[PDB]
Amino acid sequence: LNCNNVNEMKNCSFNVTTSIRDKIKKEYALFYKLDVVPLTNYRLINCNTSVITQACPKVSFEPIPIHYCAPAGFAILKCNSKTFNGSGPCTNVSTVQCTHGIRPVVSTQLLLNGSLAEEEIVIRSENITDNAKTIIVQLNEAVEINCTRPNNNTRKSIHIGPGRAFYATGDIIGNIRQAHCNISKARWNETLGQIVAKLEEQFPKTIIFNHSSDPEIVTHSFNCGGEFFYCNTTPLFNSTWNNEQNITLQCRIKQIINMWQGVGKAMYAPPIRGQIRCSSNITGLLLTRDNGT
Amino acid sequence: SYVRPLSVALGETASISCGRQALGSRAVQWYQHRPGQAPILLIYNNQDRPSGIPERFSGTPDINFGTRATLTISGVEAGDEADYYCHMWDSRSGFSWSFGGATRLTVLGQPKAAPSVTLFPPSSEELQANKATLVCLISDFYPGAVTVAWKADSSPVKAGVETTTPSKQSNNKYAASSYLSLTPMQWKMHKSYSCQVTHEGSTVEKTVAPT
Amino acid sequence: QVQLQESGPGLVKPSETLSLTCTVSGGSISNYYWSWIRQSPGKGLEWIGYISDSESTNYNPSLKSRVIISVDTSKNQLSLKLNSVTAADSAIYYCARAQQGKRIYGMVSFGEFFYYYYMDVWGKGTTVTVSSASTKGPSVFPLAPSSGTAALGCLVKDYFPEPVTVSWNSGALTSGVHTFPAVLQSSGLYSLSSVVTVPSSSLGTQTYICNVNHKPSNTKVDKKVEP
Ligand SMILES: *[C@@H]1O[C@H](CO)[C@@H](O[C@@H]2O[C@H](CO)[C@@H](O[C@@H]3O[C@H](CO[C@H]4O[C@H](CO[C@H]5O[C@H](CO)[C@@H](O)[C@H](O)[C@@H]5O[C@H]5O[C@H](CO)[C@@H](O)[C@H](O)[C@@H]5O)[C@@H](O)[C@H](O[C@H]5O[C@H](CO)[C@@H](O)[C@H](O)[C@@H]5O)[C@@H]4O)[C@@H](O)[C@H](O[C@H]4O[C@H](CO)[C@@H](O)[C@H](O)[C@@H]4O[C@H]4O[C@H](CO)[C@@H](O)[C@H](O)[C@@H]4O[C@H]4O[C@H](CO)[C@@H](O)[C@H](O)[C@@H]4O)[C@@H]3O)[C@H](O)[C@H]2NC(C)=O)[C@H](O)[C@H]1NC(C)=O
Ligand SMILES: *[C@@H]1O[C@H](CO)[C@@H](O[C@@H]2O[C@H](CO)[C@@H](O)[C@H](O)[C@H]2NC(C)=O)[C@H](O)[C@H]1NC(C)=O
Ligand SMILES: *[C@@H]1O[C@H](CO)[C@@H](O[C@@H]2O[C@H](CO)[C@@H](O)[C@H](O)[C@H]2NC(C)=O)[C@H](O)[C@H]1NC(C)=O
Ligand SMILES: *[C@@H]1O[C@H](CO)[C@@H](O)[C@H](O)[C@H]1NC(C)=O
Ligand SMILES: *[C@@H]1O[C@H](CO)[C@@H](O)[C@H](O)[C@H]1NC(C)=O
Ligand SMILES: *[C@@H]1O[C@H](CO)[C@@H](O)[C@H](O)[C@H]1NC(C)=O
Ligand SMILES: *[C@@H]1O[C@H](CO)[C@@H](O)[C@H](O)[C@H]1NC(C)=O
Ligand SMILES: *[C@@H]1O[C@H](CO)[C@@H](O)[C@H](O)[C@H]1NC(C)=O
Ligand SMILES: *[C@@H]1O[C@H](CO)[C@@H](O)[C@H](O)[C@H]1NC(C)=O
Ligand SMILES: *[C@@H]1O[C@H](CO)[C@@H](O)[C@H](O)[C@H]1NC(C)=O
Ligand SMILES: *[C@@H]1O[C@H](CO)[C@@H](O)[C@H](O)[C@H]1NC(C)=O
Ligand SMILES: *[C@@H]1O[C@H](CO)[C@@H](O)[C@H](O)[C@H]1NC(C)=O
Ligand SMILES: *[C@@H]1O[C@H](CO)[C@@H](O)[C@H](O)[C@H]1NC(C)=O
Ligand SMILES: *[C@@H]1O[C@H](CO)[C@@H](O)[C@H](O)[C@H]1NC(C)=O
Ligand SMILES: *[C@@H]1O[C@H](CO)[C@@H](O)[C@H](O)[C@H]1NC(C)=O
Repeated sequence: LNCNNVNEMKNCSFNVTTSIRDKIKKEYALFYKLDVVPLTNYRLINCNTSVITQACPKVSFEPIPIHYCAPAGFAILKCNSKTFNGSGPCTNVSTVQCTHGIRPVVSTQLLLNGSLAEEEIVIRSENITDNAKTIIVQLNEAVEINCTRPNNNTRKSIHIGPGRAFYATGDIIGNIRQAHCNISKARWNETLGQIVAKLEEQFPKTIIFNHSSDPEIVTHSFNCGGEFFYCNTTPLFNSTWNNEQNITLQCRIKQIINMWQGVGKAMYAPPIRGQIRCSSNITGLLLTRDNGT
Repeated sequence: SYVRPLSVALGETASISCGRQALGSRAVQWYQHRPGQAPILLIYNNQDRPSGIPERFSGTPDINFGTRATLTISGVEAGDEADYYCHMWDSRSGFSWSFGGATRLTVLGQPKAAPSVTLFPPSSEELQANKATLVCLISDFYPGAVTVAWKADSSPVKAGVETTTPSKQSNNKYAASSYLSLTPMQWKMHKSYSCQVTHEGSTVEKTVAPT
Repeated sequence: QVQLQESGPGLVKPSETLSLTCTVSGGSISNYYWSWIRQSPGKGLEWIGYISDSESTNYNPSLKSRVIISVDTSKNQLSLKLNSVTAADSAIYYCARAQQGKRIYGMVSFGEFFYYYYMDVWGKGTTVTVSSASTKGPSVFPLAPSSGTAALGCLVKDYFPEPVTVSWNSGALTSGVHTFPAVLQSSGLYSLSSVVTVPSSSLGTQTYICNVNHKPSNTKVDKKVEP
């Protein structure tokens, strides 16, 4: 690819075979820097790793309530106890044919559109005294998150084969802006304080929040409108607790989302036309503990 | 820069469209520059104007992207004939050192007046200095386009005469000069000298003799 | 309020520093932006450059390697020094006050704004002519009338370079005054002609004198007018 810049995503061009196998065209399109690597001439990030299949531009990524049922002659057992920590014996048990409405929200660092808790916020872990064990927090009152890609991008259809139509990003109409999110400084402060509360019921000492130790794990990554954001969440967890204002993160965007198994294939999220803006409830959280603090 | 012509009628509403439409959010400036004269800031922010500009100078804002920038001049007058520059500032394009192309406004259908020709003979001093000069003066005509004809007695001259290109005035009419350089003997050997100024379709005559 | 006035040689030779200055009236020199703009015949307006209240330099890249816009805050004076001038540089030079605007379209923190500049008050204009030809003073020859109303004037013959100023009775007589545009004669010198329409009663005798001034020649002359 022969890539330029804009001001970030590149502006590339490339010879590609067409619907006729011996006729060559040179198309242009934009590719986020994460979706390309230098060899200036460029290429796609995966070409030395795995096959990539463009997701059909008609299947949606919408988290839908999935109800898990056990076969006839089996049973699923609930636990209605409004303070039930991870494991142990539950005293308010009930039986159900199917689970409630589950949304397969494939998220990272901040759980989205999940099931809240009743009464107070709970925190779960296996051996909380073992630091190499994740901590799954559950909030009792969602704190609003609002994300958007304000760029008014376009979608160009590129015929590179009989019926094989690749959808690329044409250009940006209007202002070039930044993909980001928003949460309330007040609501995330009192909610961070609630999380600080029960970080003492299993500890003593002082609580410190700090940034994360490919970028999928380092940032709040999720799906908004159909494009995968990667919001640098350092403006979220950088506070030490003894005993208006919108928090906005800097989200990048990716179109090539590899898989998590062991060197196989990848995907290409086709571009979304117009602007994108979604609103979600961050109801969970995945922490990780690592002197005197 | 090159010129872009425009013609509105006196009392109408001009719609001067910018020649370099914006790609992003814009902050467009409008300058009224009369040739050989200080420019006048018409509109700085996309619609904001300075102190001392009539309300009839309206500039379109950029609330919803897509609406191009157009300068609107309602109730055009005579003095509104000038150049207009579109200084475009948008997020995408870089630094706009260059003003607009230009849009010269020419108001049509204005009251046609006739010139006031005034011819002065050669001065006493310069005649003693061995040189002559007839100064055919023209002022307050419209439209500003005249042809000057010099007659030595009854015969035309054409040799040794300069003439100004018509220039505008404060009262929006035009004015131009016309100098005929004679030798001091030619000026005396002739009985009379005339100056024919043919404005529109009428010629005016102002003659002088050496007495 | 604030006004401006330039003052330059009016004529500079090729391959030389076209110096210039501009003093402001009624406003501080170090709390605004100042721009310089020229306009040749046949071309449009051209933005030279501009200096900030921080004394920051930024010139039009067209001629960036030539210009240098200085400023001395002891007075309200700031200069401009073009060099290696050529014939295409003959233009009227203006002195205007620029002001800074911040056009915000997204988030002020990510950098989603741009800075635009607008000139709201302008100087009057200093004509500049570049040519190896030497400077020349004019010569005034009166023009007398010959009787209700009548007209008289002064012929400013063969000068170089533009412009000349012509008052009447040092500035007293200002009604009916009508100075005419010059005439570039083939000899390379301009020619002006002022004229004043005067009541026929004042012919005898309300003294009339035209005050001619040509800056590139350090000349100031007067001349009576009478039949
Ligand atoms: C997620 O979280 C994010 C982070 O928290 C959050 O980010 C925010 O995003 C939004 C949108 O994405 C951003 O909103 C924009 O804000 C811009 C800035 O607006 C501010 O500043 C202007 C100008 O301020 C100067 O001028 C005023 C007077 O005019 C002075 O009083 C000021 O002191 C100041 O002057 C000093 O500073 C200048 C520097 O700029 C110096 O140059 C100067 O010398 C002085 O020193 C103010 O007018 C604004 O006031 C408005 O807001 C207050 C509350 O504070 C309200 O009372 C009221 O509603 C006011 O209107 C504000 O303070 C805006 O420019 C921008 O809106 C313009 O642009 C868009 C597109 O770009 C247009 O569609 C829109 O119509 C606006 O255009 C108008 O204005 C421009 C410029 O003036 C004109 O050129 C244009 O023609 C048009 O004019 C028309 O409308 C005018 C009214 O707007 C009217 O006056 C005209 O007559 C004409 O009709 C947009 O609103 C926001 O900045 C982000 N926040 C941050 C912190 O970055 C995000 O929202 C969250 N949510 C998400 C992402 O979902
Ligand atoms: C991306 O680059 C392409 C070129 O590969 C640009 O397309 C050209 O744009 C110019 C104007 O900027 C036109 O004059 C050309 O005709 C265009 N060429 C083709 C083949 O379309 C495109 O504008 C660039 N877009 C961005 C957002 O940078
Ligand atoms: C969390 O749930 C909300 C509400 O269902 C989702 O917002 C929807 O987003 C889709 C596509 O982005 C739109 O078609 C719907 O209209 C939206 N619903 C509402 C009520 O606005 C949001 O996308 C979900 N978040 C995640 C990460 O899946
Ligand atoms: C496409 O092939 C031609 C062959 O001459 C080459 O010149 C051109 O650079 C190629 N395009 C790209 C984007 O490499
Ligand atoms: C592919 O190339 C990238 C260069 O960006 C490199 O980091 C990666 O290790 C390479 N993978 C393989 C399997 O060669
Ligand atoms: C069991 O839990 C449900 C919901 O959490 C509650 O409504 C009910 O009162 C509880 N019953 C007992 C016996 O704890
Ligand atoms: C987000 O806010 C409240 C729950 O506190 C609710 O009105 C809304 O449905 C929530 N959205 C979800 C759960 O997707
Ligand atoms: C949950 O409570 C039981 C006792 O009711 C306890 O044994 C278990 O360790 C608790 N789980 C955690 C993660 O603390
Ligand atoms: C938890 O981990 C610590 C060491 O990190 C270990 O000593 C302890 O036995 C573990 N407890 C349980 C219940 O696994
Ligand atoms: C986005 O761009 C399209 C042009 O392709 C335009 O029709 C539409 O109004 C724009 N929308 C926004 C919100 O800018
Ligand atoms: C998020 O957006 C929703 C709807 O636009 C709004 O009700 C809520 O207050 C917003 N919250 C934050 C933190 O931006
Ligand atoms: C966060 O981690 C960095 C990396 O070592 C460290 O320098 C910093 O002190 C930490 N911040 C807090 C508040 O613990
Ligand atoms: C996240 O943002 C902080 C500043 O807000 C910056 O220092 C840090 O490098 C960013 N993290 C990444 C992974 O870019
Ligand atoms: C942590 O990051 C946030 C970003 O919103 C910032 O407001 C806060 O000052 C930072 N904490 C520091 C610098 O101690
Ligand atoms: C926070 O974001 C919401 C989302 O639209 C917006 O309405 C509100 O004005 C923002 N508040 C601040 C202080 O930026």
